[PDB]
Amino acid sequence: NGLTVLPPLLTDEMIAQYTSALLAGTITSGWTFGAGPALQIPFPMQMAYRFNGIGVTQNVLYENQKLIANQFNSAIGKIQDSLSSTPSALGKLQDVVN
Amino acid sequence: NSIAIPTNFTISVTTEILPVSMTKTSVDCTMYICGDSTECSNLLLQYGS
Amino acid sequence: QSLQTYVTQQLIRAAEIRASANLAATKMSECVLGQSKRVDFCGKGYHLM
Amino acid sequence: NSIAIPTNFTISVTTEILPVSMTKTSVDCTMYICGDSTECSNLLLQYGSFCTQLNRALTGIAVEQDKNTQEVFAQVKQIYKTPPIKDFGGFNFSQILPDPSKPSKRSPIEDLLFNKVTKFNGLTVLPPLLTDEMIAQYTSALLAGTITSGWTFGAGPALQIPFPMQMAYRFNGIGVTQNVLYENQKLIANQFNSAIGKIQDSLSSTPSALGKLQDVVNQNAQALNTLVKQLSSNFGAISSVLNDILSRLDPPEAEVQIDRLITGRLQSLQTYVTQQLIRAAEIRASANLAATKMSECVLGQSKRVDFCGKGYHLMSFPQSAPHGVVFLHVTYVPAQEKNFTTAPAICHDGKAHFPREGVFVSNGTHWFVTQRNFYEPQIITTDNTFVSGNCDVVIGIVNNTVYDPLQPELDS
Amino acid sequence: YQDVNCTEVNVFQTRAGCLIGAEHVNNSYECDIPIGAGICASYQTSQSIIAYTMSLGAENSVAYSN
Ligand SMILES: *[C@@H]1O[C@H](CO)[C@@H](O)[C@H](O)[C@H]1NC(C)=O
Ligand SMILES: *[C@@H]1O[C@H](CO)[C@@H](O)[C@H](O)[C@H]1NC(C)=O
Ligand SMILES: *[C@@H]1O[C@H](CO)[C@@H](O)[C@H](O)[C@H]1NC(C)=O
Ligand SMILES: *[C@@H]1O[C@H](CO)[C@@H](O)[C@H](O)[C@H]1NC(C)=O
Ligand SMILES: *[C@@H]1O[C@H](CO)[C@@H](O)[C@H](O)[C@H]1NC(C)=O
Ligand SMILES: *[C@@H]1O[C@H](CO)[C@@H](O)[C@H](O)[C@H]1NC(C)=O
Ligand SMILES: *[C@@H]1O[C@H](CO)[C@@H](O)[C@H](O)[C@H]1NC(C)=O
Repeated sequence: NGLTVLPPLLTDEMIAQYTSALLAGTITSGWTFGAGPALQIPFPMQMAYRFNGIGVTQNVLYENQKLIANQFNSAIGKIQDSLSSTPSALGKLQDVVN
Repeated sequence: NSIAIPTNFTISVTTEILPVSMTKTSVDCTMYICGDSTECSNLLLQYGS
Repeated sequence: QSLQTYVTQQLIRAAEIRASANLAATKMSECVLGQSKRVDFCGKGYHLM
Repeated sequence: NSIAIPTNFTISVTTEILPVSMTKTSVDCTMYICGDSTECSNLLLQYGSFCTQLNRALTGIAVEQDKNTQEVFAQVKQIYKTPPIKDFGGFNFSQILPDPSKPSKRSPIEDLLFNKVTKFNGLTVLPPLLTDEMIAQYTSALLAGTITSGWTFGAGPALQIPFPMQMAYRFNGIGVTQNVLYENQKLIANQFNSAIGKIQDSLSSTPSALGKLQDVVNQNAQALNTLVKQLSSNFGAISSVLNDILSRLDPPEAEVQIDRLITGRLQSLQTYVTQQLIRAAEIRASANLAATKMSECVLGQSKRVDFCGKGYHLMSFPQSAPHGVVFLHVTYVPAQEKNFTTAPAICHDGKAHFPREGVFVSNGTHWFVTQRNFYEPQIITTDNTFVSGNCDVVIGIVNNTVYDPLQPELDS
Repeated sequence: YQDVNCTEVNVFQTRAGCLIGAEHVNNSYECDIPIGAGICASYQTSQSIIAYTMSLGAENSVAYSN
């Protein structure tokens, strides 16, 4: 009845490439890629800065690297499980659509 | 004079979900009000803009 | 009357969606692009990434 | 095992504009709907009290705009004045500070902004409480305080301090030692001044830089125009003016036709006021954003990234544009960088050696410790390395020797 | 009265219109009742309504040096 629906300007592939750029930047660069040129850095040194930024010293990371890696990985896995099973995970979006 | 200090940590990863954009629609005025008609347009030209 | 109520309601909805979009932009610039210090902005606990 | 540390910086100045408020208008219901009419007013009387909450809402909007300007600009208790002899270490603010020789006391960028940016049916526009010269007095107070005092005039009494020392602290607040300022004063001064000049030229030539002020004015006007365009339409009646309807008919049906006009014009007023309400809500959102920028950005050095310009933040200056503010954020950006080989520890006697502040870099055949935002390498001694453990658990440690300043002295 | 040039109505004239019943004091104090266009009014001592020019806070100057 004259009820058009325009298409969005960006397409989900485009925003997927955006978020891949953000992920690869924060993994290889850190925060230095949002304040000028992108500068590389290992990942454990970046984690040492993150830890040092909240008071805890860095030798805790350089000596518990293995344990922290395991905690990181298992946490990501349980995120996949928890938002995969529960039906009410995406509620905040779906209400909008409704 | 008593203080309680932790001796161990744990890493969490909490998800957090936010809307950004709604659906871009548009509605014609005369076609909705009434289209494929003449008396509609003639009478509605005087309603305003 | 039907069209007018529809469009006014849409305007209010778009306003609050814009509020949420601005909040998401602030989180993505200050938290994804930088370490945050303001508590419970970026998840319960101290914030790392 | 590869780190890239910048070896040279660059200052930058960038403009961010935020609209503060809009025009304080008012519309009289009876004069718009039934101006200079008796039958029309009688007919409008029996519609209850529709056209008093219209004036209620419009007065609310007007007083709200006055509050917006008040909280955006009036955040300084006193009124400071810049010194009579301007010797700010080399920096040159002559392009932002009000010029007394001007006819109207407004600094050149403010004048540029004022030049750049461009009915009687009861439609009335009330004048703003603050006047543009009072706004100029506020922004001159803020600028003089932030030039001679720093951030300390927004946390108590205003304390003086030289300007090179103030920028020494403003570097030392983003993890760059202050000796870089005290040894590159001249370069930083030149970059500062040329940046401000470029700002002037760029916003002067390009006329669509400050469109997000002009747009506001434009759309407001459109609403008003549409409003009066509704006094020439007949809404399904015989004509569009009361006198002709009254003269050419009789009350038994003149009442009906006038009722049709009343309903049409009442609906037009309703749409106008609700539209203004939504618009005022969005403009208040931007006014609150301006207030926060003025507090955390103009009165202090903020760490919230990308709040106050792309880069690390140094300073900010406000200027006032018609119904809005324009900030000039002075930010810092690393420019020239270089590859290096990095190592998280140094097993010297079996004990590790982590660095207190700075990474452990090296070129081909020498290990150095340097800060993380400017290539400045020092030898590795026990004044910037702290020990913890024995050299087993770290994955990546690298043998070396760690100097000791006390050994040669005890070897006298 | 708003916007009338006030030839057609103590009397005082200003950008907002003309107000009747207020003596224009050359002094300046903190704002009490906002009139408009930088002028605002109060009730001050005999005790009368006055309409004066707003103030912006006490002046100051900091003995900057190098
Ligand atoms: C700390 O917590 C983790 C959780 O499993 C545990 O494995 C570890 O043994 C605890 N002790 C130390 C010294 O980290
Ligand atoms: C750093 O950059 C400026 C140009 O922006 C240059 O003139 C200066 O010489 C550079 N410093 C060094 C050591 O090259
Ligand atoms: C400061 O900058 C202006 C350029 O607008 C220049 O004309 C003036 O000579 C300079 N004054 C000083 C003391 O450097
Ligand atoms: C760093 O400088 C050069 C690389 O250009 C390298 O040969 C040298 O061994 C390193 N150390 C010193 C003191 O030059
Ligand atoms: C980096 O990766 C290479 C190949 O995987 C490995 O041989 C080397 O040990 C790593 N460097 C460090 C410091 O671990
Ligand atoms: C570091 O020192 C110890 C003893 O001197 C030696 O066993 C070890 O191989 C050395 N590591 C390297 C990379 O030279
Ligand atoms: C009308 O108002 C203006 C102020 O703009 C003033 O110059 C003038 O004296 C007033 N009276 C007449 C008769 O114009």
